[PDB]
Amino acid sequence: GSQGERETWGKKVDFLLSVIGYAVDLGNVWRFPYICAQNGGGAFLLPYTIMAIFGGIPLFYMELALGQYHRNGCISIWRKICPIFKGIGYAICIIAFYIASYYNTIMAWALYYLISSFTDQLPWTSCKNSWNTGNCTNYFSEDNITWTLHSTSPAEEFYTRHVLQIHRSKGLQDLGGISWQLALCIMLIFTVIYFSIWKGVKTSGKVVWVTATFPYIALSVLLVRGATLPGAWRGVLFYLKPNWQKLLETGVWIDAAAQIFFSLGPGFGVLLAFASYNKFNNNCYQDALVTSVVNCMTSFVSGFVIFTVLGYMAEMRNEDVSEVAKDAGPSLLFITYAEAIANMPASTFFAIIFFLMLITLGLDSSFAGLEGVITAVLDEFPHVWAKRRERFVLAVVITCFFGSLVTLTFGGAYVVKLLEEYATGPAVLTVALIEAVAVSWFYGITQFCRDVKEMLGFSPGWFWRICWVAISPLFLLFIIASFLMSPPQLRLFQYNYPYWSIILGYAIGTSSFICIPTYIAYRLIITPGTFKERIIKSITPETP
Amino acid sequence: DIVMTQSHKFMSTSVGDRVSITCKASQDVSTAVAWYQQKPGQSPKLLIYSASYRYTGVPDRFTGSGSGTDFTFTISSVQAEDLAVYYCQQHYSIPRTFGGGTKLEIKRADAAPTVSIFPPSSEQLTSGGASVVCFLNNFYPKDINVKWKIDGSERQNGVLNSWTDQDSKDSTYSMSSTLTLTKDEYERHNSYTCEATHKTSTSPIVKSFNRNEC
Amino acid sequence: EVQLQQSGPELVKPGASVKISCKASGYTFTDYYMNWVKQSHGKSLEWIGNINPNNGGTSYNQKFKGKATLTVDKSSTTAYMELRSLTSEDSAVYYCTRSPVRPYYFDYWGQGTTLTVSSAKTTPPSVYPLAPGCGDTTGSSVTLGCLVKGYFPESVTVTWNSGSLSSSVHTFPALLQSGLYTMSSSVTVPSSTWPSQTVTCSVAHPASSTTVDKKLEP
Ligand SMILES: CC(C)CCC[C@@H](C)[C@H]1CC[C@H]2[C@@H]3CC=C4C[C@@H](O)CC[C@]4(C)[C@H]3CC[C@]12C
Ligand SMILES: CN[C@H]1CC[C@@H](c2ccc(Cl)c(Cl)c2)c2ccccc21
Ligand SMILES: *[C@@H]1O[C@H](CO)[C@@H](O)[C@H](O)[C@H]1NC(C)=O
Ligand SMILES: *[C@@H]1O[C@H](CO)[C@@H](O)[C@H](O)[C@H]1NC(C)=O
Ligand SMILES: [Cl-]
Ligand code: NA
Ligand code: NA
Repeated sequence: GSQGERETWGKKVDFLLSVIGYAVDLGNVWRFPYICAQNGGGAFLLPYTIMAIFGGIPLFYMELALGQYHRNGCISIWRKICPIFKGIGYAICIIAFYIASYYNTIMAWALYYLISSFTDQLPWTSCKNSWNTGNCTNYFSEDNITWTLHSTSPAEEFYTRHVLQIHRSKGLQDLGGISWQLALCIMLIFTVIYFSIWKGVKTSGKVVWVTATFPYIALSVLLVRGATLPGAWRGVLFYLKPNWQKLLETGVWIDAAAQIFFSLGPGFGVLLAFASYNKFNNNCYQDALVTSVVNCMTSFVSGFVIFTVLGYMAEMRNEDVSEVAKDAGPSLLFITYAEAIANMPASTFFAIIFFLMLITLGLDSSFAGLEGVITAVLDEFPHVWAKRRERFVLAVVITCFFGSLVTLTFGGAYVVKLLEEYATGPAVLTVALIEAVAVSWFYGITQFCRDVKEMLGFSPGWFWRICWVAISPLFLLFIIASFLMSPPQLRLFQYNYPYWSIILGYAIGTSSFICIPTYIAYRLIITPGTFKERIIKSITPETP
Repeated sequence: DIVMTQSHKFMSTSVGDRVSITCKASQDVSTAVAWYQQKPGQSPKLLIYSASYRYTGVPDRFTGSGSGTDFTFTISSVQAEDLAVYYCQQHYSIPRTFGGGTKLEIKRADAAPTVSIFPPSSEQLTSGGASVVCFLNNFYPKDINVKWKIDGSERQNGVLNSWTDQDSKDSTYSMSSTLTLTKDEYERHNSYTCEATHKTSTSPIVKSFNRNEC
Repeated sequence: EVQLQQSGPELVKPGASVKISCKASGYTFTDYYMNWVKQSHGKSLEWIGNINPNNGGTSYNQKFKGKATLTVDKSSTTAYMELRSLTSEDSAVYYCTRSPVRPYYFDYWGQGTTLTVSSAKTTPPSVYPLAPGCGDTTGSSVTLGCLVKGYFPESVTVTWNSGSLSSSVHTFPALLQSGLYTMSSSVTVPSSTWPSQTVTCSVAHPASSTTVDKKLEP
């Protein structure tokens, strides 16, 4: 009665592009070209696929299958599998809030850059502005110029002193106050995601049509543009030059594993929610396969889109694209690439489509990012929730805005690094390992192959059973152990993070998954009788 | 890394001729080549930067050309003070490497080597040694034979020939032939004689002196 | 104007360490990268590494990683380079040169530092005058000279009358034999100033800090 069965998706292509749009984001565009260039060049293509075939694809497919089979949220699905691990469904929620605290602000920057890209003369071309210093030296000026340790470029000046305004803060210690411009930008973004989420999967399935197809068009325009630029072969050479001695280093394998894990994004509850709304007899294998393989291919061509332009930039300057692509962060897009676009014909066009591309790269992923949590909460508190969806979605968008006010400060970029590298990563990897173990070693892999055999009509191959049993948990275990054994020393804009930053990162990191052990203790302490009977009634799913 | 290869280790030219030094790089360089000049006994001095551009305080006779991997440093009017070793260096990729170096030697007309023999001084006889010295000044080219004669017999042991670098005023080499001997042997012979064979004349220049208090 | 004054020559035993200074003047010291170029005897230039004076931002070469250590002092605008585990290959002339960030050229260099890594004892030079004989024919010009025998290392300076005049002085490169160097110098002066006036050759040895002056006597 009343609700009973849940709703279903409006078309196969909508869900196929929704998952693709969530999988593809900023990092696919710029993190993969950098990590591919600095870790063996073209030879990075070899371990990147292995970590996919053995690690990424099995987690992606197993998550999309569990989601499309059980049709439950990230929280209520554990009550029907392993109640003690229900805290997982909560942990991810908290995790999402941290991601949403910064991932949108980044887009805000692009948005503030987009609304600043409608002028006939781009603001970051000249030095006669209200934010430039006396060190600002630009081009279209007297030739012979020689760069100095204190000299700066109008683009670097525009990012540093105008939009980001990071010169007004001394670090994590002093970062206040808040920039109202980026607050309004992130409000507009939280509004464009509000009207794209508030109705449920109908609008995020209609809006995804645009958010997921535009980046390929923009990447195509930038691609055929950058291929025509003189001296673009240098960036391609630096992008594909095989350096097989890097493969001897045990670091590049960990870099590839981590990169393909985030980029694929299993273990977050997004694929669970997206798979939940679908036909029971609908095929899941082909969907997961195609989407992931596209997500990789798209990264691969994005590499060219970036390195052709950076090759042209190295030609205009003096070569060694590694020198011009030293900084691995937002500065590679907001300063370097932007300065390269400004020196091209129809600069307004390629700027509008570039920043618009960035925003459209981000939107689909935060759409999903919220979609998983909303689905989880609505499925965990039914009839206490779902009274309206707009109320909860609004409470989340607003919560993310107040959670992003720390990032909208002058030293907000500092917090972005802190949140992006020390907090979300190791916790998502941790909960992904816990989930992979619970589904593989608690619920039983044989019964899982039986559920896929019921849904798809055939039992999964031995390659996948042997992947879920041993290969995938060791795949996540390797990354977690590698990170925990040596957290990277953070540095951003000639500013090294204090030594206690990692403690703050761990505090944010630890505060996310306090619920899974405290919930195991909660259910283990609430259910009467012996601990063996409590863990037996707590590990085995509900019989009816 | 980058290998800047200068094939010609030595190049000969005359005062007023057009001389060009080549520089071969490993990979493509675009226009990131600098030319430095190091005079014998001085520190390198920057002349060209970014293939063709001249640095402040550099005469107009030094030029630069090339775009890619092979680059050329050209001197229009070679002067006597242009005698130095020239180096090319890439300034794009880390690390910055240099070339082998091309010592530009100046070619001119022949010159007669002024030979001057010198008897061991009294301060050295006081210390207990005696070295007859034979100087060869202002000649060209470098190839020149030096023969020693204690008392008519060709002396060959204890002779050290030291060739200096070319001159930066008149472009004339100079060398020193040293005959180091003991005091006891010096006071048992009287007239020493050193002769030099050069290409300016067929007859070797012969110099002689007497030990009996000159 | 822009001057880079390095330290003097250094004679050090193998296995020890040596530090070379580099006092900069004539420009904004915090504006340019400070570099160190190694030049071996008869070899080419060899870039060791640079350092950012604002924070000491060093950037070494893979070939010199763990071999050279670059430091900088902003209080006196002076750079330093320390070399440990010294061998025979390190006996060379080292320069410190200024350089901008882009284009990365070496606009101004130091005078150099002659480094000799050997266990040979610092031997004082024996200065013996080389005066023309009293039986020679005094023509339009007489050729004088002084002799330096037995010293180590290659650190010697032979001047003539405080550098006046020296428009015809020929200095011959030192020759190494049995662990000791030996060189000579000459000077062609007209016959209307000798032996009337005073012509005295000065021989300085910075390694042993010994300056012996000898006057020529026919
Ligand atoms: C979210 C909560 C639970 C985390 C709290 C953990 C505490 C112990 C961590 C988090 C942030 C950390 C602080 C971050 C800022 C500073 C300022 C610095 O000048 C001294 C270290 C100090 C004072 C750190 C001490 C340890 C610290 C206070
Ligand atoms: C999950 N793969 C992408 C998707 C978008 C983005 C992301 C992931 C999860 C969430 Cl909940 C959100 Cl809002 C956004 C992200 C962040 C860090 C690393 C990878 C990724
Ligand atoms: C240029 O930058 C330096 C530090 O990078 C600063 O000290 C200096 O004041 C700046 N110049 C001007 C004119 O502001
Ligand atoms: C280029 O810049 C320098 C300033 O360091 C200047 O002195 C020089 O004259 C300029 N021009 C050339 C051709 O080097
Ligand atoms: Cl990827
Ligand atoms: Na991705
Ligand atoms: Na996206």
